[PDB]
Amino acid sequence: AKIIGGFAVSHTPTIAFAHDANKYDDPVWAPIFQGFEPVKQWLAEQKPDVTFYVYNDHMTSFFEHYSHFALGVGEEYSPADEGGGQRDLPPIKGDPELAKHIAECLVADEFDLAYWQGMGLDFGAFSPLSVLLPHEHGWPCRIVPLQCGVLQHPIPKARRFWNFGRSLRRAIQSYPRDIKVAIAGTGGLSHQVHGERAGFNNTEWDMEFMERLANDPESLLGATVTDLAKKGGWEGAEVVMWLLMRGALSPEVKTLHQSYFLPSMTAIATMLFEDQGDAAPPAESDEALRARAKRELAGVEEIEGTYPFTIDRAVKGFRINHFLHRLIEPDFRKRFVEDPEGLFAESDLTEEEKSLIRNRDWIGMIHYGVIFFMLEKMAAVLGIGNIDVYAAFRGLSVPEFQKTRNAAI
Amino acid sequence: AKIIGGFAVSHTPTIAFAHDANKYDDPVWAPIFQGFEPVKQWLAEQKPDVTFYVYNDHMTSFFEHYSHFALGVGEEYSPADEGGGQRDLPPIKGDPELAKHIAECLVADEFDLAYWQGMGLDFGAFSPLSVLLPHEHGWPCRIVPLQCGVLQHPIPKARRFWNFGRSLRRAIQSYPRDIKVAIAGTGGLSHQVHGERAGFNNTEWDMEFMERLANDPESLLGATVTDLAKKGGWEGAEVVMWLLMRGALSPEVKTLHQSYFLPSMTAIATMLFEDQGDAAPPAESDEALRARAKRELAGVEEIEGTYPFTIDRAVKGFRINHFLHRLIEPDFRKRFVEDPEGLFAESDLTEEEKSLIRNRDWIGMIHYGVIFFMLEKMAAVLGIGNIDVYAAFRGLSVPEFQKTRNAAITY
Ligand SMILES: O=C(O)c1cc(O)c(O)c(O)c1
Ligand SMILES: O=C(O)c1cc(O)c(O)c(O)c1
Ligand SMILES: [Fe+2]
Ligand SMILES: [Fe+2]
Repeated sequence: AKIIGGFAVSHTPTIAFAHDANKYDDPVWAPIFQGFEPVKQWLAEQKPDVTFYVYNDHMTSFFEHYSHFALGVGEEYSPADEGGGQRDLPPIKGDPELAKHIAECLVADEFDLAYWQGMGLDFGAFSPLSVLLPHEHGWPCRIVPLQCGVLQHPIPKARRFWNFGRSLRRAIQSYPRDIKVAIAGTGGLSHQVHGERAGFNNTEWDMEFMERLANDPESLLGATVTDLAKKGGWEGAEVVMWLLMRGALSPEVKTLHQSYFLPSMTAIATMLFEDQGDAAPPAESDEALRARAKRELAGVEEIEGTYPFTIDRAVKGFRINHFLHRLIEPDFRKRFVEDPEGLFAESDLTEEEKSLIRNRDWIGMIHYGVIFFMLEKMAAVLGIGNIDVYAAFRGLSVPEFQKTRNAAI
Repeated sequence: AKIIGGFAVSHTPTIAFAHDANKYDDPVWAPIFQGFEPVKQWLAEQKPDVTFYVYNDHMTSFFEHYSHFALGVGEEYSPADEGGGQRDLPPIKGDPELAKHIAECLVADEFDLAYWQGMGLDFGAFSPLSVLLPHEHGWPCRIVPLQCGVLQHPIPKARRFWNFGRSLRRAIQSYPRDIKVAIAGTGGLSHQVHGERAGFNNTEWDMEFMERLANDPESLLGATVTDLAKKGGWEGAEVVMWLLMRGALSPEVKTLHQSYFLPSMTAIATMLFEDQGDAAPPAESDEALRARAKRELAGVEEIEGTYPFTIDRAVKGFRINHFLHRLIEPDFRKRFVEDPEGLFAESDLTEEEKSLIRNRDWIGMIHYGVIFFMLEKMAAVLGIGNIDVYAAFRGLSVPEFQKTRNAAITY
């Protein structure tokens, strides 16, 4: 519930490559890693419990279904295979409870979201995190990733990215736990990596952008995609993600550190911001925002025999739901019927999860967090009509359930 | 550019079952199919060019990544395998041009979207569509699907679905083409298909909801998920999709038809709404809306050597982007290096597309509609540094291009 501050850093994959190759005293790379140092120190000293991490996926985990604001709600994240195998880094833990609270708040404020679990984080995340945080066996903090669809136009306007951050601030502050949260905005600065214009940079615009983001961020909010692409290059226009992070910080921040280097394609820049707290009370109190974020499902627990599929339940039921979802694949479902045990022994299912499936325990799976539409698939594959499932839910014989209907179908 | 009207219809998979199992003379189902006939007849007579189709996917094509408003921008859609194999139905054609226009207007109005291509439509689409439209060889109209994330809470508020509809109305009207567009809201009405409460229905609420939706829809906009699940069953609360559709129509509509049947788990309902056009001119003219939708990329064409990855480009490059995306799979990329010609023959790639990859024609791929991030994967798989790709883009040798860099470095 306390925002300690925020940081901005480029996420170009070269940072990771330079790290993995130990170019720490290379004449080109030495002052660059030195640029990351104050951010690295601040993080080790401040010890945030969670980093809210704003990034974009580079057509790896997001392609055929490509969303604007994709909130990671899952228990943990591994490095994505980008075509060269997964980087050797430990998984980083997520925060389902914080992510759900944020989703509730952001939807109440009429932002439209996507929710995701299980997919890998590409270089947009693990390039800068691997240089910012020590990771021998695990990571020093949890993450809540926000993957932003900045690559397929139209994308949200600059002012929308900013307004998301403003609502995000209130969301994090109203979270009823005494934790410390840092916000990260990544990508940028100037660059262009496609077409005959590949290699464009604008150091002059970069410095201006940094200054304005720090000290007058509102003056950036009228910039169009054309403006940002003209000034910073096509891919450099991803800096709207910095705006989102900056919007989540206090209107006035202190700049603890800032650096800038351009050795090759991308302006590798870093900024560190110390949150100053609120200069005045927010328009709506923490207690009031909490009540408002809960109003949609207020009193839902008074509906008996009902198990609303909320984010917490989706996380709880994720392994078993993911498993049953695979029944839409011809080979998997053939195996489910002929050799279920061989399929179980290969899975990551708990013994209890296997047991629920083997027993065809319909109501138990619902209690546990399986969504009905996965059971529907399971029933179909096993030759079991939906009527059987409903009868089990109700504790009735098939005919006695059928009696509650107007016609037996 | 002309909204002729809209229909509301249940999407329960049981409609497809009865249809496929040929049940038009069965005593239970015959009257039900007769309930669909006024909507079927109106579609056949009115001949919309496109139906804007509002539905939800039932954890089939949308699961690990689950979005609120998922707009289908692609060229065609096939039935999804839902665990029983693909229903035997032909592909239905999309409308990428109208989809792109709609996206531009909606983002300008600050709705946050998802774009998708190539994935199957589950029963949410093909159940009612198969009874409403003839399809033995092909479909009579195009579709623009909008898959709504109604299953994983928090979901957008009722008023948000309605405001989406209001903005969608203007988006379709301002589309500079002389076409007829029908709007479909699907799902509902009362039902609950999970838990000890499974089997719940509420016919009185169903009728009142429909009457209010037809004649006073703004009286519904303060309904919470709890209100809607209490009155209509947990899954019955998806009727916010009906609201979105209703939001897209004239403030006054003529309700040509209403039917209602409850044989089993789901209140099977139909409504046909004739659009009454606009009583007064819109708050913002069509001309002004077109310009505002275009103002984010206004003047981007002045930027040389640049190829904005817009929806039209994402559609054009879809097959080749999708192919090169698969390089993230260990088995596919080993095959790419070891037997590319074999991989090509099994693919759906046109010869133009295969040739581009075969020649490692980097700039030609960018011109074609391949996004750089797919070429980055291809380069890496073949052991080529990004530096060679960039030099190829600039029409320079590696050494020549390196000179433009402050430091000539390796990666
Ligand atoms: O090859 C590079 O320097 C490079 C590759 C990327 O994918 C990227 O996003 C970037 O900013 C730079
Ligand atoms: O077995 C059923 O009647 C059934 C199954 C579904 O997946 C569904 O959405 C529905 O409204 C009814
Ligand atoms: Fe990026
Ligand atoms: Fe549905």
